[PDB]
Amino acid sequence: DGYKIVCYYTNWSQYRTKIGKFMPEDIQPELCTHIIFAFGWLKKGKLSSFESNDETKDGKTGLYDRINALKKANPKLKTLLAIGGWSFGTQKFKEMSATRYARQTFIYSAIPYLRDRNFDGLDIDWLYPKGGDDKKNYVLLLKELREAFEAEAQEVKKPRLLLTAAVPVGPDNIKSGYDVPAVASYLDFINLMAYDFHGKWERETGHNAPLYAPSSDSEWRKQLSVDHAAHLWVKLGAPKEKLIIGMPTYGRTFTLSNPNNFKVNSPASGGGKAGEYTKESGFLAYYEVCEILRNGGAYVWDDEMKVPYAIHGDQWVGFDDEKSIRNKMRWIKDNSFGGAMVWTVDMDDFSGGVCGGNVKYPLIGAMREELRGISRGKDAKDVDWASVAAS
Ligand SMILES: CC(=O)N[C@@H]1[C@@H](O)[C@H](O[C@@H]2O[C@H](CO)[C@@H](O[C@@H]3O[C@H](CO)[C@@H](O[C@@H]4O[C@H](CO)[C@@H](O[C@@H]5O[C@H](CO)[C@@H](O[C@@H]6O[C@H](CO)[C@@H](O)[C@H](O)[C@H]6NC(C)=O)[C@H](O)[C@H]5NC(C)=O)[C@H](O)[C@H]4NC(C)=O)[C@H](O)[C@H]3NC(C)=O)[C@H](O)[C@H]2NC(C)=O)[C@@H](CO)O[C@H]1O
Repeated sequence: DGYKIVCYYTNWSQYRTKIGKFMPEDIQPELCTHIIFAFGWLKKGKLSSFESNDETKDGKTGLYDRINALKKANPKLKTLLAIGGWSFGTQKFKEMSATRYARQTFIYSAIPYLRDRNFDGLDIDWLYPKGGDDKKNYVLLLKELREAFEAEAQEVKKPRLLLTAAVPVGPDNIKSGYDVPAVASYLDFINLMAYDFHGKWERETGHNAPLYAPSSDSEWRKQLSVDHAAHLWVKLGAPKEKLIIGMPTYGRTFTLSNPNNFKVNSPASGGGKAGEYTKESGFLAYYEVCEILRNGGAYVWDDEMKVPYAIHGDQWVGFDDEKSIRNKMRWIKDNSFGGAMVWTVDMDDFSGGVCGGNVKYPLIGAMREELRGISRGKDAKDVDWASVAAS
């Protein structure tokens, strides 16, 4: 194939208002190599629909089909259905993976659920397995998924269902839940969630996803970087080419205790203000940060972490822009990784009119440029935030 651009689509972006309202049709069919639908759900231990909107029933197409319709314009595109995520909790996953009967019950529900809806594979987003029991059962679930997927592919003579998983970057989390060598052997590839290294759960300011940890940081702290985390999965037994490194189209926000101290690892009095469209304190969509910059926000590039943050009053945002991204893509190329994962496709300037470069998908578009050599076309150019906004 080459390098992968795996984009996560979220079915709750449909509920956003004005510039943030996102429908599947807002995805260019050749933007990504894989689209992962977030999320499916679990019910009675079986793969089920999150809510009716995703399913098509009344002769009105649901979100599943509206997504998978993208494969008509681009046959080479692959779609997966992801189950889990944060809001899903762990308890249901523990119970599903507990016994072989519990697992197989899930597995044999999943395969027809996926085929009947024209999905090409399955993404397991259990956050996270924890303890020695989960560590074993997590592996068992992946193994038995792989086995069955394989068997089915041969019986029905179709290309095999893909099996993937989103996995964490917190060293603690990893050690405690993931038999990495085996976990990787059964997955087709690995979505490394190289983000949420820092957030409103901390009394300090920190970047959502630095490539390298600052000098300001503590040595134990220094472990928190996209570079350390990724190399840590290779060290534990993961194949380089199965690692798809996560890239955030969102930023984690803070409120400065004192707006005069706006440097990274400054004291913060809690999370930053909610975005107007995302409506959740502690983060903003990249297009929501563009608005801040284009309305008096100051921009700062941290040449240590190779990522930027922005400030407006006592509001502090760590994010990724085209400069931050590209540098990362080169990093991927350099370390020979599988490609890029993107959380999310719906929080990039998908419309083209917000950040101001008049280019749809400036970020993921730049990932596809660097990794797969496909121009954003025309004369589109990175917005040069430095000059554009105050310091
Ligand atoms: C005690 C202490 O100090 N502990 C520290 C420890 O916490 C630190 O470690 C860090 O911890 C934090 C939280 O404790 C971790 O944060 C979680 O990180 C995971 C990834 O590992 C995130 O999950 C994936 O990433 C995306 C991005 O967040 C997730 O997207 C979220 O998904 C949820 C639901 O799935 C969305 O909820 C939706 O909210 C909207 C808005 O209101 C609502 O309308 C929707 O209805 C609702 N969803 C539904 C289904 O209804 C949420 O919006 C979205 N976030 C977005 C879009 O920005 C997604 O779940 C995961 N992706 C895939 C793929 O599965 C998780 O979100 C995140 N949680 C929180 C609360 O932040 C962090 O990962 C962890 N990092 C590290 C490095 O450890 C450590 C380090 O400082 O120190 C300890 O001391």
